[PDB]
Amino acid sequence: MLRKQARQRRDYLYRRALLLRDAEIAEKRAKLRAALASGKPLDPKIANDKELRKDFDYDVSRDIAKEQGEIDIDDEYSELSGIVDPRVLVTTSRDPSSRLMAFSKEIRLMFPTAIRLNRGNLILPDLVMSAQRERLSDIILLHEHRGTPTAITISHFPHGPTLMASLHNVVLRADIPKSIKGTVSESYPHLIFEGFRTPLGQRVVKILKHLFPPRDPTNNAKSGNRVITFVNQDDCIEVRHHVYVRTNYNSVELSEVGPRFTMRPFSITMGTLENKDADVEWHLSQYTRTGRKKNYF
Amino acid sequence: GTPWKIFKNTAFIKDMFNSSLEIAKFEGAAIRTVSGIRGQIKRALSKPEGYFRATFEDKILLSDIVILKAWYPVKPKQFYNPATNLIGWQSMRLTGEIRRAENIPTPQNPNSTYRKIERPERHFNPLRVPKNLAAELPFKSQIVQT
Amino acid sequence: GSQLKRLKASLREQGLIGPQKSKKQKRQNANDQKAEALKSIREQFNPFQFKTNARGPKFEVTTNVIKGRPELSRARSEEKRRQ
Amino acid sequence: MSSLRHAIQRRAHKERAQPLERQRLGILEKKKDYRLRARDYKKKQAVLKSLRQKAAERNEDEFYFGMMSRKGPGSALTRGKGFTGTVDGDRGNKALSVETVRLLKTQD
Amino acid sequence: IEELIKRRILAGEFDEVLRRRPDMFGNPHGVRRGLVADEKLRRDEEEIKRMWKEISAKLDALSSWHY
Amino acid sequence: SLLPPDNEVRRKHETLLLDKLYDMGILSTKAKLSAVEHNVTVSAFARRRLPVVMTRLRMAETVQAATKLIEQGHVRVGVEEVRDPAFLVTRNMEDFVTWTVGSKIKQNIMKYRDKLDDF
RNA sequence: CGCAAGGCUGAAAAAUUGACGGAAGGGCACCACCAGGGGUGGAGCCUGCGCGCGCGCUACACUGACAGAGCCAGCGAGUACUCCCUUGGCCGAGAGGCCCGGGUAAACUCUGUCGUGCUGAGGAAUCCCUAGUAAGCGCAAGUCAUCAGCUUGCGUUGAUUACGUCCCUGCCCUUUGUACACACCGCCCGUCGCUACUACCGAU
Repeated sequence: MLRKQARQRRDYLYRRALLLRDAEIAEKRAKLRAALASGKPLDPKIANDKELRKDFDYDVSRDIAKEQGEIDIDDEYSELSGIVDPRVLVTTSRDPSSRLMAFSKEIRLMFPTAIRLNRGNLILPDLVMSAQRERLSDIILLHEHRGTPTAITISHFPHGPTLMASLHNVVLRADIPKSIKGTVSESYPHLIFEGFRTPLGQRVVKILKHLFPPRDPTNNAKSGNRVITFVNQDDCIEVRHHVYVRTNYNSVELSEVGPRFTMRPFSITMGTLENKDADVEWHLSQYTRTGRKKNYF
Repeated sequence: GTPWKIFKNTAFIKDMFNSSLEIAKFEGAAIRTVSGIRGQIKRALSKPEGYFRATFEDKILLSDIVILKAWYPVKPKQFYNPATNLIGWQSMRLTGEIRRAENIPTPQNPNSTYRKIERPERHFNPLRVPKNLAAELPFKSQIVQT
Repeated sequence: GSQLKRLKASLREQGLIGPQKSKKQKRQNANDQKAEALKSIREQFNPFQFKTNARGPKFEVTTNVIKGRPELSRARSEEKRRQ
Repeated sequence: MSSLRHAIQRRAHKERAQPLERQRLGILEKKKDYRLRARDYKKKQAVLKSLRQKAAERNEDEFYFGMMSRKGPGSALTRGKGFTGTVDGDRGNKALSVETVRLLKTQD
Repeated sequence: IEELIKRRILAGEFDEVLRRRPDMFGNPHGVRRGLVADEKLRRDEEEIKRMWKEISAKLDALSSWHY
Repeated sequence: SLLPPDNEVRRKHETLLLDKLYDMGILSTKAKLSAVEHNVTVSAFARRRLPVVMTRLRMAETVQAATKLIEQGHVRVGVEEVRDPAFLVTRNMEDFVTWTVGSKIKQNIMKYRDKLDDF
């Protein structure tokens, strides 16, 4: 099994590098197809390449399929997108506190298909090993400061990305009394994402919305009574968890049911939780000059 | 200030502030090493009063000096002599004439006067591979040491 | 119970969400308050606006539970710093 | 340009030294010495990251023919207290037969 | 944030990934499994189907039925 | 290629052909038909053979030694011993080619690593 | 540069597809039952959140103290690491450097010496927990966010009791679809809307 995970990760990295070179060529081939249909004259370096024309005659059709959106990009999520229900386990750090364990339970209840695991004495490579051995889609690690959580680590499996984020303004479910709160409904939640516009924003949108099981698309625009909101300002994604009734065709009553975060991501690594030496995709550039001026996501 | 304990990035810095009130005022400030390592004041330290934790860019050394560059405003003085020469006037002297008259030497700091620095050639230690990694890596790249 | 179920039950009690009444049922309603109760509903079913303890009081004394509003307090303090 | 600058424009700015109350701690590391320190650390970490990749992606069933003429790195249990991960090499000495040692001892 | 949630819910647009059919490729119409010139282009398409049947049989037999 | 570019059966059989060749390990990408133009190659088949793929997996040192070892019969692919040095190892059986049960080559590797368990 | 760029005005629907339920039957849950375990809550310290609240930390004796004997880990190597500040004296024209004072485990096992002695294990509640899990123990690191009033790893020792049931509290779903043989079941129920037609009532 382990040889298959290593081999498939190496094949994925090689295919991504080949896609970089092929994109450098296919930016030139899309000018030849647009000039053929519209008749505007093109560059001589493009029109006088015999290899480009000879291979263009075979590779028209994938460019047309990408224009129509009929195919999907080579990704770690596009293999099993809406086919499998993504199972995900939430774990603490090594010796958790009682409020960290209740918070772990609360963000377990945020996902309708998640499970929680007691860490105890569990070495982190064997944690990764057991996740790949039970075909989990995601793990989420939690770190507390002193009864208040300060970091999440959302890792996608078998070889997918980590998003490590630091938590702020955490208001737990376990602070309000049982007369006012109650047992959270476990229905498949709607999701809304607000303010993600860069390709890095669509990356974090993908690795956050593939944590939830896929919604049945027959009548999802009106059915379902539970929503989860990820909205970012100043690249600190703030998340709420509401439950709603549609009290009229023009009005809706919301009710806050879950914990509130404003998590800020500081590391997105193309590689799982065990790989400390995985190649990072983005990291929070503090101690640079304009790293506080520039806004990502 | 001066480093007190130095970890990989977070160093504790001692001889800069006098109290946690002053550190709480200067929380988040851009601290800097003489070498060029940037950093940020993170948190006041409890048990030695006046120290703090500052997370730097890379590892600083105990020989380094950690500076914070603030900008203090200076107001000019509101003095005005008229040079009424036909009547007579008192002329305020210069600092050199004042020092030569009332016999006080000019302030000179020996830590401020420039010196020649004897730099030895920096030689670093060889690579120290750990035992478990050096026993786990394969045959074509195994380390051979007699 | 759930927050969804108790929200639906309280809105059915306040008559905001129930079945589509006929004109005769509206005649009965015009033959025989609700905003004052909707304010309490929108305060009770959004409990994260204010800070509460879960345990209740440590020692019960009987003599004749919102303990603070962090959102309103932070906005008030930021207005003081703006001024 | 370079002709539109005086000699006082060209004059070098001197470097301050470590304070004399603190000279026992060593030299005051400035940008040049820091660049040397950072280059050496980035080089050593690059070699160690490549060694960790090579130790992770290792076939457990690999078979070179030098394995029949080399002693492996072993483990701490098999080797003992004298266990480094380095494969031991030969110093050139060899176990010497009795006729040649008879010749050498007659010479001595 | 609350008004953003109310606007999305009312004019309901949700960014959840939707459950797609696992056989959208081979069965694009989604038929139910129970009781139930251009001729040049059709001849070319049938020739490609015949060629692919032969070539897929050869490639599976050459990989020795691991496919 | 000779089909028109917006054709459904052209697109479906392009994806089928590229997925089949990438699953057999001949092509290294599954997103270009020019790979089947000038990258499918008898050398690509011949390097998906067994002694070359175990030379790449470093089960042997050279393709000559690998052909000698799989003629002497130390190598199984999966669960069955393989005596034919032309068995084309696909991309998901390159994870299952390993030594046989009572192999002297396996005893040599374990004796080098000092893990020779005689049980 | 041109259009946008002229105020019956003065803040707080759709529906033959819709709105809300009920009854029966299933599935699941240490936010449920059942059996146990463990926190917090009592005293002190303090981060944090808004004097209060918890989260950690410490003290509180049979599981004792003293003296011996023996025997066990794993992660950890950037010419790099240092706990203060001072009484004196040395060599110091002067700045400093010296010297002398003051403030690779724990555990475990075995063998002896003494014997409960301000020398007292936390109420109502509330929360969490089902196997290398709860709980004890130390060692190491400090990785661009968080974290020294601590954080995260790493090894060591390692149980009791459930592992059934939807009876309580709930959550999800069936009563439409999504496949065909055997085999089984056999028109779930209410209050309204909307549409089509039919006739009625009374002003214009």
